[PDB]
Amino acid sequence: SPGVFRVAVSSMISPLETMKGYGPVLSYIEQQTGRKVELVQRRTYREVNELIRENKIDLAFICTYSFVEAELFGARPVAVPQVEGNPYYQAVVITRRDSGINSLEELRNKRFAFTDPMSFSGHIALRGELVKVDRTPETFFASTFYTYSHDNSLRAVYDGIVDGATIDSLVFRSSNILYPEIGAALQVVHVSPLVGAPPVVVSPGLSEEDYQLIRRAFLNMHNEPLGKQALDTLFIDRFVMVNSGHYDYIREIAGKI
Repeated sequence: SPGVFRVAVSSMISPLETMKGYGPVLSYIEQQTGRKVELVQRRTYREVNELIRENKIDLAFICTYSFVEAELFGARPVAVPQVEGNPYYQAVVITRRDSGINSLEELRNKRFAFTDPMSFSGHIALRGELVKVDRTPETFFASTFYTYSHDNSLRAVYDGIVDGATIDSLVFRSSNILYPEIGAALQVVHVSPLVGAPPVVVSPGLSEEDYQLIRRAFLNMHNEPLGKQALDTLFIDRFVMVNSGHYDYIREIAGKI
């Protein structure tokens, strides 16, 4: 009798390994709710946000900028991940060490990779920064491309297809371990201000009781056997309460457009 519980995620973070990564947390949500869980994947964060707006899903793992837009149509924050190292989050701008392009400023009239249009670390951080010099990516760079992948943006800089890219600090860190030939060739030439971890949200339609039940389940996940397995599989220490202030920098550059 309980209705299906739908969880939306981006298909482009871990191609071919998304159900592999999320499977245990979907099983945890089934244990805590008694509802069958369906994983809903989309290539773009615009598509995921429209599913949230239309109440076509219950819960979504969205990126930070997606969250700023989603809150304005009544998406409610559940919790934020705390990752091993209890890290901080920023956009890093990367070039090749051998490019002779040693600053964000020197990428004027150069080729640049973004990820998703609705990504902070993959797009909006750079668009926001360029307002300071009365420019947009289109009027600052020779050309831009949306790769829809932090890893593919990284690869495009490595292969000399673009001169620079903006990507997630955590993805750069993780990629430098996995791919050391690529790591060795790349340099961070600019870092953005710090912002909060990407929040988990529920759709505006979900009941107050369902919201409270799911929030409790996330905030208590690290104390449950199935929850610990879910956290280990996503390489997350635990989920903690959202601090709205952590996204105020994103809200401010969003307003300057």
